[PDB]
Amino acid sequence: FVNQHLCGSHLVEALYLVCGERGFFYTPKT
Amino acid sequence: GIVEQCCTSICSLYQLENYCN
Repeated sequence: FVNQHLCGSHLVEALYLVCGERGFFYTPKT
Repeated sequence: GIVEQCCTSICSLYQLENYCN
């Protein structure tokens, strides 16, 4: 799932699955 | 940032993990 263009909800969902219990930060404005 | 690396170019696990806490 990771090795493609991931945008919007699709990117958030990838971060969720990869990061697991660590959680993550989503900062599209940088 | 993440959009440039993973949305407008092809994402990778290495780069995604840069955004895990």
